Amino acid sequence: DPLKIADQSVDLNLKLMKWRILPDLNLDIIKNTKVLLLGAGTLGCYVSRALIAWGVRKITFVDNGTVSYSNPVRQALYNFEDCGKPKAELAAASLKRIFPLMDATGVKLSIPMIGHKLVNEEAQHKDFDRLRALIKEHDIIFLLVDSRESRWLPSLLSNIENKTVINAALGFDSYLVMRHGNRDEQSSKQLGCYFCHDVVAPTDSLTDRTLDQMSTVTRPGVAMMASSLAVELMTSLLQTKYSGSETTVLGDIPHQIRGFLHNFSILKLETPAYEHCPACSPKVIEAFTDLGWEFVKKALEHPLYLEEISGLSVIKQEVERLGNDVFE
Amino acid sequence: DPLKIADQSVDLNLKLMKWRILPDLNLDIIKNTKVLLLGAGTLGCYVSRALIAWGVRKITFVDNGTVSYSNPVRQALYNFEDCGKPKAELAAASLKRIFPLMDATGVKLSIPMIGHKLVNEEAQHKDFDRLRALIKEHDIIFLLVDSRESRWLPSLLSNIENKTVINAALGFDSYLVMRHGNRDEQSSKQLGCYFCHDVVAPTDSLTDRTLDQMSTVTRPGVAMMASSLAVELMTSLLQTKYSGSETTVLGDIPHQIRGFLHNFSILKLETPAYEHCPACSPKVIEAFTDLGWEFVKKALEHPLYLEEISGLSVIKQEVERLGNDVFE
Amino acid sequence: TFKSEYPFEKRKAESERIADRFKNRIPVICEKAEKSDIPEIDKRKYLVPADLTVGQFVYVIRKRIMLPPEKAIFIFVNDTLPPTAALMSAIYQEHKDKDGFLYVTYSGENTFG
Amino acid sequence: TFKSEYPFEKRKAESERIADRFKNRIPVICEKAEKSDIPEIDKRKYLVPADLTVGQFVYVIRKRIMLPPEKAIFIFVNDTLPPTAALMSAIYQEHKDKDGFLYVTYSGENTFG
Ligand SMILES: [Zn+2]
Ligand SMILES: [Zn+2]
Repeated sequence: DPLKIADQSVDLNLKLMKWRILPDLNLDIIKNTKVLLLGAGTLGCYVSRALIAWGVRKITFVDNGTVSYSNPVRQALYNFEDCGKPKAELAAASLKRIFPLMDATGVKLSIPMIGHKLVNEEAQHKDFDRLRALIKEHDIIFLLVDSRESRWLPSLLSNIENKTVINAALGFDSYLVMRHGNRDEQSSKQLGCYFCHDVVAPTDSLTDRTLDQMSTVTRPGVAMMASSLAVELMTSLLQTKYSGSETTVLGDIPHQIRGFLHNFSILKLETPAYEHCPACSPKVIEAFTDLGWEFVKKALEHPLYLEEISGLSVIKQEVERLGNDVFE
Repeated sequence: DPLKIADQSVDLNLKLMKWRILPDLNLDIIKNTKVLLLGAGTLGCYVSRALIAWGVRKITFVDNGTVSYSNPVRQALYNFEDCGKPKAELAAASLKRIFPLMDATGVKLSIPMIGHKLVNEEAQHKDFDRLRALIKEHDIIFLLVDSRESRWLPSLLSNIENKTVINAALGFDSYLVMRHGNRDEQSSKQLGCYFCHDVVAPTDSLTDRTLDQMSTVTRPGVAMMASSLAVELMTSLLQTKYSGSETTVLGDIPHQIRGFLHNFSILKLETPAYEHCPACSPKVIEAFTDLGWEFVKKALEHPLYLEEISGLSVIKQEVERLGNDVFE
Repeated sequence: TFKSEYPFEKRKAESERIADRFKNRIPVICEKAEKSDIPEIDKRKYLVPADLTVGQFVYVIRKRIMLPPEKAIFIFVNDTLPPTAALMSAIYQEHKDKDGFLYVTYSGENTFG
Repeated sequence: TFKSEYPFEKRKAESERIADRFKNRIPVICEKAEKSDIPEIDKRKYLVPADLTVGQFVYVIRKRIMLPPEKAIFIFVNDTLPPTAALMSAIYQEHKDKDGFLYVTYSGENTFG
C-alpha cells in the first residue's frame, strides 16, 4: 500500500547515507530521538521540516497561539485556509499530511513568563507542571520561542531534568544557534547558556514595547539558515565523539553559532557557564532543588530576586562604588 | 474579506522592514521581479518559500517530473497525497494554497540535455523554443536542476537573453550558490559561470551511473541553507550599489558562495569568465548568434564539438606534448 | 569609526601614554556593531580598571547607552564572545590590538522565533 | 596528510632544492579535499612547469585520478578558487606557503538539486 512504500522509500534514502557515504553514521539514534519544539512559528516550522527529512519520528509542538494572516508565507506548515486556527495542533496535523507515520502531537500550552504578574496562580501552576512533564518525557528540547523572558523557565527546567537544549533565536539579519551546557557531577567544566552572556535577569519586555509585528520583521532567509543549522547541530551532537577531538562522524559540535546575512558569514563560538547567570548559576539550581514551584513563583514575579540569589547585584554594586572615573 | 486581509498583512510586514529598519530598501523591485525556477525539487521548493515571504508575486516552476514517495519530507510544497502527480503544476497550486494572490504557474517541460542523443528532433526543437521564451519572459532565472548537463543549455540561453542567473547546486554535505556573469559591451570585465571552473564539456553523466536515488542523498540541512542564501543574494543584487563599493543597502553581493556543514563554514569567492569555457566563451556565444538551434543541436549530440570551438582541445593537446616529466 | 580616523602611529602613542600615565587601567575602544539594532554610544573610549570582569564592563556599557533592564546585549572581541567572568586584564593580554587598544563591539541579543 | 608528516624544516629545504635543481618549475602539493566525494590520488607532489595555466594543471589532475569526462571538479588554493586562465607562476607568487610549496586541494563539483 502507498503508506508502506512511503515508509520504505524515506527509510532507503536515509540508509544510503550510511551504506554509501558514512558507514559509522548512527541513523537509529536520530530516528528514535523524541523532540520537543517550544514554539511553532517560523523556526518551529522549518526545524520540524528538517527533522522529518532526517527520519525523526516523534515531534511534539508547544505553542499557545493561532495562525495569523501574515504567518503562512513565513511559517511553513500553515496555509491561507488555516488562518485563525490554533497553531500547535495544526502544525502536528500538517506534519502527518507530509508523512503519515509521524508521531506528531501539538499542545496549546502557555509558558509562564518571568517578569509578568501571575494572573491565576493555580492555572499557571498547572502550566508549569505540564511543561516540566513534557520536558521530562522528551530527549531533545528546541527552544524556539519569541522573547527573552519566554526562554528563562524552559532553560531552567531542562537543566534540572538534564536534557539537551538547542536554543535558536533571530534578529532582522542575524541569528544565534547554541546548545546549552549541562551539569556534570565530576567535571568542573560546563558550557554557557543563553543567559550567561549579559548581566540582567530576564523580565517583562513585552507589555511595554509597541509594534507587535516587529518580532516577525526579519529577512526571510534568517529563519531557514538558523533552523537548518540547529538540526544539523543536533544530528552531529547525537553521534559518538572520536577519541582525541571534539568531532563526530558528521564533523564539528560547536557550542554556539552566530550568523549574519549582510556579509554572508558564520562564526563558531564557545563560552563557559557563568557563576552569576540568572538561569544556570548553581545558586539558582540550588534554590529550585529546595523549593521547586515555590521558588519559581517568587522569581516569576520578582526577577530582581534572581539577581540577588545569583550574585549579579553584588558585581553591579561594586561598579557603583568605583567613583567618577570610568568616565572622563 | 479574508484574502484582502492576508494581502494587507503580508504587505505591512514587508513595509515595516523599510520604514523601521532600512529606509533605502527597495521592496517594489523585489515584488515585481518575475522569477523562473528551473527545477521544483528540494531547492525549487525551499527557494520558492523564501521568495514569497519576500513579497515576490510571479513565480513559474519548470520541471518534467512527478512527485515520488521519498519526496515530501525533503521537497517542501508536496504532501503524501500528492505522490505520483506532476510536480511543476502541483508546486504552483501549493504556492497559491499558501498565499492565493500568487501568480504561480507550473510547466511540465524537459530541458534538452547535452551529451544525449536527440530522440525526436522536432519535439525537442519545441522544448528549446519554449525554454528560450520562458527565459526571455522572466527577469531572474534560478538554475536548480539535478545534473551537470542540465545546467548547460539554460546557462547559454540566459547569457544570450542577458538575464541574471542564480545557480545553486548541492552535494552530500556542501553546497554552491553563485551568480553567473553577463556580457558587458564596453567593460572587458565579466564574472565566471558554473562551467568556468573545469576543462571538460558537459556530457551524459546519467545513462551510466547507477543508484538513481543518490541525487537526493544529502544532509537535509544543505538544501535549506543553499536556498535561503540564493534568495538573499537575489534581494541584495536587486538593490542599487553604493558609490565606492560592491555593497547595497542589504550588504554584500558575492559572486560565488560555497558552504560546508561538517565544519559549519561559508566561503565567499570570485572568479572571472574563462576564455575556453564551454558555456560562456565568446566563441560559443558567436556560434549561437550565427546559427541558433542549428548550432545547439550539433553541440547537444557532440559535446566534443564545444571543446573544439572553445579552445579546450588546444590547451589539453599542449599538456599531451609535454613529455614524461609532469610525473616522476 | 575610530580606527578609521587616520591615527595609527598616534594610536600606539596614545596607548603608551595611557600605559604610563595610568596604572591598573586597560585602554578600550567600545563601539556599536554594524547592522545591530541597539542604541548608539558616542563616547567610545575607556580606561578600564584591569581587575574588573567582562560582566562589570558590560554593566558600564549598559548604563552608558541607557539600555533598559529588559533588553540584553552581547559583546565581541576579535569576533569572539569572551567569558563574562574573565578579568579585563586577561582579555587585554589575549586580544589587544597592534596599536595597544582593546577593541570591543556590542550588539542587541537575538530574541525572535 | 602531507603537511602533517613532521618535516617543516625539511620542507623549506626540499623547496629550495627544487628551486635550484629545476627551472621554470613550481613545487606543488595536491590532495583530495576532506569529505569531498571524488577518487583519491596517492601521488600528491608535482613539479609543474611555471608557464602552464591552472586549467592545464586541472587536466593533469583529472588524468592522474582517472576521472571520467562527465564528472567535474574544482580546486582550492588557500580557500580560494583560482582563475582557470591564471599561470601557475602567478598563483605560486600569490599563494605560496611559508615552506615554499604551493598547496592545492581538489573536490567533486556539486550537481544535485
Ligand atoms: Zn547560564
Ligand atoms: Zn563560463
